[PDB]
Amino acid sequence: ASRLYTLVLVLQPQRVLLGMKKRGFGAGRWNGFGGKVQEGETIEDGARRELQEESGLTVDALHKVGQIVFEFVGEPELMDVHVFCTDSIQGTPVESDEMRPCWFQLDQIPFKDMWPDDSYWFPLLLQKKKFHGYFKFQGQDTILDYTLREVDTV
Repeated sequence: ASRLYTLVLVLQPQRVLLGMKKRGFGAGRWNGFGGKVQEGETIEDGARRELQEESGLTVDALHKVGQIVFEFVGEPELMDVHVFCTDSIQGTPVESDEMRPCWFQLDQIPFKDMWPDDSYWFPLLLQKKKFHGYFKFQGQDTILDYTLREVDTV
């Protein structure tokens, strides 16, 4: 029914790292770093791998902060997105043809140029909350319906 994805937010006390994707799913929006989990890889190892592949950063310590299921009406496959945070990174963000990382101060997060669900759950991530979410989209711009709940265990 659902396909596993990861999403990693590099969140420091006064700034967050976002990446502008060049092509494919979500091109032209700022987002965290992530993608599909591979065969024989754990969700957390997938999250670490996608952070390096897309940002050039090395993370050791990840922690789980959320699980969000996305439905696109007319598309059979649900996206089961496992969301992680770190403050604890090595390396310099790498701009590549696929991805342009930038730091944002926490009061200048570019919500109008992000997926619209981020306006709902990012405020929970910034206050160190953990959450379970479901968003039903019509195409890439319109949230038809959603649920979002804070939890003590992701």
